[PDB]
Amino acid sequence: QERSAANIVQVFKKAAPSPISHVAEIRSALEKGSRLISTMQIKLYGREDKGRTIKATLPYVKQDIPIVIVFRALGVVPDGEILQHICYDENDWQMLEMLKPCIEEGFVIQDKEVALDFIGEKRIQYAKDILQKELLPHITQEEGFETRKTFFLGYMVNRLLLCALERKDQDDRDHFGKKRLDLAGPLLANLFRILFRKLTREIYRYMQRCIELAVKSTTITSGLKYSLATGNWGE
Amino acid sequence: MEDNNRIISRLWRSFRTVKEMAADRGYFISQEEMDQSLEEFRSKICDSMGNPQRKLMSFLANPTPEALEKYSDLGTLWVEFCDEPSVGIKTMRNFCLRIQEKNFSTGIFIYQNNITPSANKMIPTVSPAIIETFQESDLVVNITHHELVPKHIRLSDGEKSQLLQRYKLKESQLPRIQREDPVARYLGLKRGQVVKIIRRSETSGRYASYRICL
Amino acid sequence: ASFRFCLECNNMLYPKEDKENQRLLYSCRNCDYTELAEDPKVYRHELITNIGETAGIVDDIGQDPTLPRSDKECPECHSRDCVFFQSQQRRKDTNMTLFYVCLNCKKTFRDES
Amino acid sequence: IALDIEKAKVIQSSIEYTTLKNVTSATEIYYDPDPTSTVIEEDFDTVEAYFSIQSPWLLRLELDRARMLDKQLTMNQVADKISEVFSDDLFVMWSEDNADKLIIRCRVIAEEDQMLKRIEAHMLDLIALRGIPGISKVYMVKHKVSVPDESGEYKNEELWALETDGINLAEVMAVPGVDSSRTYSNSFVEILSVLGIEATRSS
Amino acid sequence: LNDTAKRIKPTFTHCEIHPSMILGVAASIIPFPDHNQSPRN
Amino acid sequence: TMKEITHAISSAKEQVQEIIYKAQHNELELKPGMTLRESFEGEVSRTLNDARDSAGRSAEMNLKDLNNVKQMVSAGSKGSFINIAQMSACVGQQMVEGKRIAFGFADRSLPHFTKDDFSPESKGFVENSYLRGLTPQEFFFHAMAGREGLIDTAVKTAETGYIQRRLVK
Amino acid sequence: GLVCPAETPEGQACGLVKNLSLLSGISIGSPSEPIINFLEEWGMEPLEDYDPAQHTKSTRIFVNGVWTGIHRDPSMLVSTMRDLRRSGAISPEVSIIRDIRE
Ligand SMILES: [Zn+2]
Ligand SMILES: [Zn+2]
Repeated sequence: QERSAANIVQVFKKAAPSPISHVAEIRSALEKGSRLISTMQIKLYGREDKGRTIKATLPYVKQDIPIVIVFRALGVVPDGEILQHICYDENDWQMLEMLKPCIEEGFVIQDKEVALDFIGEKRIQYAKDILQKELLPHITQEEGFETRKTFFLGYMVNRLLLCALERKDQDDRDHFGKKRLDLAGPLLANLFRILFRKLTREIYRYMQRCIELAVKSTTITSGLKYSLATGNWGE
Repeated sequence: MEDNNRIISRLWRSFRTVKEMAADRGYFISQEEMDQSLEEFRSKICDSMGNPQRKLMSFLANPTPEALEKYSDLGTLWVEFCDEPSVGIKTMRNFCLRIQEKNFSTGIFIYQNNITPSANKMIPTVSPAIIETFQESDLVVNITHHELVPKHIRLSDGEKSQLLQRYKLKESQLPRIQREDPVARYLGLKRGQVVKIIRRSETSGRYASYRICL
Repeated sequence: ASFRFCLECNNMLYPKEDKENQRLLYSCRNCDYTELAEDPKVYRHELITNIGETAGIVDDIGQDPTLPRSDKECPECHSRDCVFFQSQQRRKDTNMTLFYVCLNCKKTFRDES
Repeated sequence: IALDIEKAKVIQSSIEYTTLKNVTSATEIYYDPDPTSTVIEEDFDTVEAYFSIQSPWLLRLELDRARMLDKQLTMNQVADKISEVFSDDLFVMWSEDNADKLIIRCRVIAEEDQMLKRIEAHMLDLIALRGIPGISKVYMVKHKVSVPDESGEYKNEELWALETDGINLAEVMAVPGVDSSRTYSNSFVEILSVLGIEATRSS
Repeated sequence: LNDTAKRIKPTFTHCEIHPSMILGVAASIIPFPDHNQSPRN
Repeated sequence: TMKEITHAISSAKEQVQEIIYKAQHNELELKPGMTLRESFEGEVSRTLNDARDSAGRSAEMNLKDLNNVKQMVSAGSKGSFINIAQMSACVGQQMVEGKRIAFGFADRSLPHFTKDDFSPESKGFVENSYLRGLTPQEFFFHAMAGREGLIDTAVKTAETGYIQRRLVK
Repeated sequence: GLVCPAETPEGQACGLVKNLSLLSGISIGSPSEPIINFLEEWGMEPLEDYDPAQHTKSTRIFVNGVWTGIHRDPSMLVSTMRDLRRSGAISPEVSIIRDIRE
């Protein structure tokens, strides 16, 4: 079973009839461990004309958020320390220009407090959570690595414009190299989890009857069978 | 000459069209009265420098010797112009009354850009008579003169009550045409009138179709 | 060029006019800091680009086998082992001239005529 | 006018909607507060020669040469239009087609650097120079049209014809030089609403 | 130089083990697939 | 004849190299209504096409009135010039969506080529005849062209029928 | 190279069903660290402290879609790991791509 690989930088132009100009995406999943299937969407409204914001989509967030806040929300509030990460050439006025209107957007939030706030003390605390378990979940969910991702989020918005400025073509959607193939071994995983997780909460039910062996090891036998027999993976 | 020499030249083709339309409808006009060259037109409704006074363009016309034979009660027509690129409820009464007394039956105001919603809400306020509104930029070229546009013709309630009888048709069973159709307007059709179409046919030579105006 | 921002509250620099003295000043709208203008140029648009054709050419651009070999001769060391290509500006309106670079100088001489 | 080669063009360039955006190679906004000298060398003269028989904001434009040679235009013309577009609230100056550097200076007449940026687009995307709108590319063609010679017999009498790459009718009908008795847009959708259900069918 | 019968032939870093290895089971059994209209193969 | 053809492809190759040189110098004009790139295309296509077109025609008049394949073309019972051509002379240039083989690999047709190679052996021109047995590259391109055919042939087959059903109903 | 061009079902899904070539193979899963180490022990100044202007042509390296810092002159660092693999101490299955043009 073929499937567009994950953890890679792409960029797509989106048709004249649409409030969005171009967009870049990146599918992320832990190479070893659960394998979450939540993708990061860093859109770019305002077509290649109209008077051009930059918003990105996060898991559980209703609307989309403007990149600026995301920097201050990480731990970098001042400029030039930000372009440090984005641009690797102070003499690239073109790129820089585009960004101007955007800084003004977030100009209304001048610190980390409100930054982690606007995402609707309880939420701010929750905000952190959404950065260690939702924000770019691959790479690692440890703690003291905040810095690196900032350089990433800079390298992305970069790769973006590099196309949005007709310097690099739109990413070849069917460039097989950026496609993987889940053979037998891999399949028995994403399938298993769905099961074992129902097995997890099954042994939870027996303990929720014990007003004080039992495990019918056929559900892991018959479950597997169902799929392989018919062709219906998911439980 | 500047670029105002042309702002007359266009208003003129738009003019000439009206004429043609007035004559095709079934009215009086001398071939000369239609062939009033752009030259002898300029010097007639212009002041000094080069601005046009429409208040002096309006006129009357009447039913030819023939038209009374097929269409009995076909009244007299009246075309009026205005220099106000946005005419309103006031210069309206100038029209609304002007006909309500003279007693014509056919009003044809030529709004340059547009009449007011407060204004036009007084058109069916002078019945039996009816009034139509035509934008300027839509009358510079007569659409009937076109190659694909075939010559049409109206039909008396006799020739109509015949057609229907001759083919045993129930009106609804007849090909339609929109009331706000460019040609339908041009000939001032009405909900209930028929129109005979005569066009070329690469199989027999000439076919005769008819469209009623719903 | 390499223009600048400003210390204290590290932000973008917006310009303002030095009224009483008639000259251009630059500033900040977060604190108060103000430094004069580095250059009178503020914004440029360019609807018919030409910048980015020379696209990053590290000396190592001679070990990438997927590139063509031309036997011309640079405007300086006068060698005869040069590589080339066309503008990297993916613009449907660009042109198709060849720019050549020599591994023993780094010029940008064309083949045009 | 049938085989009048230049007459074809003479109308072509009078219908094909050309906008400032397709001739501007670049645009910049410098700061020059002195309406009696420039901070530019190759500009000096053009100031001094403007002292014989307002706002501090300057605006310079770098137009493309070959694009001004293609569709053919003149600074005198170009500006003339601009001026009557805005009128009494925008002073503009300009070099002359002869020079080795085309330039266009200008000034106007609570945060101005934001407004004079909104007026950057409205100038580059809401200002047409020549043409009825929506009609880009316009090629020319010589078609084969058989026809009745005066001597009776039918014969080869080819005539030039203009084909477009866009669709506007209401306007391109009343254009000096066409036969608004033969005009035709392939957009049947339009035609029926404009020329009457009949002509639609024909199409 | 060459024979006017055979097929006309038109820094190197790597070589192809053999072009006839890009095929899978199906085409692998077809003799001279380079002489038929490809869509037929 | 197999020789007489060869130098009509060699010369045509140079008649291409000439206009590629004359293009990598901006010494060519944009055919009105088309982009310099599009206008680049416009010539290569009309060059390779006209080459193959006469390439075959050379053999056509070289095949006597007894040649069976010919007979089956005169009779009108199968195939036409084109067919013979692609089997005895030059198959031709391959193409998809109207334009010569794209650049799926960054700035090149295949990795076996030097980047920015605009020549015909890269843009999909099969110079060989079926009788001579195509080269790998050529063999590949050819398929991608045919591949396009089968696509709609498994879509227009019933979509025309869709379009049809409406017309009926 | 990877897939056979001809073998594929007619009609319906056609080209959505591909068969593998003879020489093609799929990866299995090697280890990152024995090369991460091998990097941060040969010239690899960690990403953490970077200066875009001070470090102009710093060749950045990505690992499985992650940015594990940059590196100065890579040319030697490169043709050593690849030679280490050829002897077989870091699985022949890993992929290493250098995009000089960037
Ligand atoms: Zn500050
Ligand atoms: Zn050199």
